[PDB]
Amino acid sequence: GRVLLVGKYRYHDLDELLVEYVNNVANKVELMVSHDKFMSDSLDYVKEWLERYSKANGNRSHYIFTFNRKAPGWFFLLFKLNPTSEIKIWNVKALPDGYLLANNVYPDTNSLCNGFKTLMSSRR
Amino acid sequence: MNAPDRFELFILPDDVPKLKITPDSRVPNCIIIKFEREDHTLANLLREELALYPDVTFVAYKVEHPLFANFVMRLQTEEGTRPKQALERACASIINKLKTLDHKFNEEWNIKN
Amino acid sequence: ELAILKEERTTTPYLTKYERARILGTRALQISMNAPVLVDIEGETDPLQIAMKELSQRKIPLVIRRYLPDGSYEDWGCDELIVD
Amino acid sequence: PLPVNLRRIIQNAQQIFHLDRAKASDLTIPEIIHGVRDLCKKLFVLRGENELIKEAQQNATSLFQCLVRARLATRRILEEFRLNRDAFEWVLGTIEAQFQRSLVHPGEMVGVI
Amino acid sequence: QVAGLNVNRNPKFWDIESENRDRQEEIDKQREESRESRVIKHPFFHNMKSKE
Amino acid sequence: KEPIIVLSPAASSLVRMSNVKEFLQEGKFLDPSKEPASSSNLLAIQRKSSRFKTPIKLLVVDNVEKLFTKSEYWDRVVAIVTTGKDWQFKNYKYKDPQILFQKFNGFYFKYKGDAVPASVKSWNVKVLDIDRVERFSDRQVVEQFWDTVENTLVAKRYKS
Repeated sequence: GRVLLVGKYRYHDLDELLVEYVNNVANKVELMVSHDKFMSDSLDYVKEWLERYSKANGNRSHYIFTFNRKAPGWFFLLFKLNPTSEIKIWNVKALPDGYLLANNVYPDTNSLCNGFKTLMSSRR
Repeated sequence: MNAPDRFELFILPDDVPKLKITPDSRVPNCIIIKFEREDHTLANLLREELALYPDVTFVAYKVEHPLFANFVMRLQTEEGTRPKQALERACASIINKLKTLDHKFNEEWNIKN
Repeated sequence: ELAILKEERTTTPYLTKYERARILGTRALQISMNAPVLVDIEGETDPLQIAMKELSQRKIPLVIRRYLPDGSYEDWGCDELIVD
Repeated sequence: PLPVNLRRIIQNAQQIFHLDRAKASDLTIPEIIHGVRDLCKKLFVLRGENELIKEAQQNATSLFQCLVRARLATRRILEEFRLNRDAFEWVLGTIEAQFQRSLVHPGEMVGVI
Repeated sequence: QVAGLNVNRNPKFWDIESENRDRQEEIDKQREESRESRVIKHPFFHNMKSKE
Repeated sequence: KEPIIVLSPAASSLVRMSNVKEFLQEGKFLDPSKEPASSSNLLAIQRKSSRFKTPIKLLVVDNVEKLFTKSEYWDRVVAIVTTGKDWQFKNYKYKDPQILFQKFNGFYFKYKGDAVPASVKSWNVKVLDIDRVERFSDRQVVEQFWDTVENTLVAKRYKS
């Protein structure tokens, strides 16, 4: 087909679609993996590690990222405010222009972390 | 039997544009102009007028075939000047030259009448 | 019996001009008779041009059978014959 | 009259690789000898491993091999033509390909011609 | 105007159920069609299943 | 400051980052479809020429989005490789292909015997043909490409 649509994104050829969408998504995924707050292990192990780290460091709120094995192309953001606070998981989508969290597009992982902290502060 | 009508030399069909302009991308700031139902009379006049402009670096024309009444002209100006403006300036300048020529001929004819 | 094994084929490994012309004609006719096209067509519409495009990419699904004078023959695929 | 023009190939190589200048060649003598010797065995007119086929193949290219060895001698290559390595493999490949292209096509009706 | 015949369709002497059943049989036959595979020429295109 | 050579990130390109080094430098052409994809978008090659006493080091860049933040980098561009696609030039210095191709050297690589795309014929770019079977002409094609590039480099009075 002369016109290709991937959600709201519109492309004109297979190569254009590939380069503009898939390469950017892969780069953002690598940036998320290379980020200091990433863990590719299983969700239960991520929850256990977060619980242990929060119990050991109950003076701060800890957030980590992990793979969304059920929904490919997504990420689970698990954050625990304190040992007494329940672990809350948020959904992050790997988009070509960045990461979509709470209907907000963040160009980079550090920008995503700053936005998450600002959202937590505002909701608090 | 196969001879075309003589009025096809100068009568323009409705679907055929008198003047089609297409850019020439091989060199910068160049256009190719296709004149329909015209011949050397207009082409040579325009070419020799444009050849004297300091901002026109290439001007040429050719009649592809004598049996078809059209010619194609290549024009290419400096960076500052758009070629179509140069073509318009050439047309206006030749019109003024012809106007003053007509006025002077009328004066001379009245004097010598 | 009459067929010659692939290992002992001794004819030229190139597509002769007669074979090229016949292959192009046959493929063009087949395409004009609504045969499937094995290459992507950008904007081409002439069956001969589509056949030439197929030949350049070694995608023509035809076999040349070259007849030796004694009656034996060699079967060459158009995908394994070198074309200039 | 002989196939594939060698002079044209050599001057094409000289123009392509800029074989002017007093620069010294990096083409060793054993490469020249072995390359020409191997080339004189890849001019296939007849395919097959049969001994009689090999004898006919050797007979069919005697004059042409004499021409090639006359032109691509060691002294002539190093001094008269001043080819470097890359020019040398290019010349060998071009000679082989052109010779393959100059053969007769099965199906010629040579009697009528 | 399709059933222009005046044939008495009384259930006592006419098997309406059989004719109806045959009618959905033939209508489902009409719904039946054919499908074939798609061929695309692209370096990164491969005719594979999801698991494949 | 090393000059820059820009390649098309298109998958149909005959010259990609995977096989650019063996082609432009070593003179041997390999089919990029069979070669594995290269993760690095920056590569460095060495060119040996009779015009220059010393080999020239050049940088090959596939994507200019992350490497052309400064405008002065465009002064180092000496060659552009395109696949005849308009969308390559969305983020370029001159988003129109024409002006880019009068202000920069454009090269299009095609197999011998293949038809040129229409947009390529409408642009001011060189056409370089690579044979599908014979591999001795790869050095010749590379030599033509480097002849054009070296002419541009000498015209720019580059210092090495």
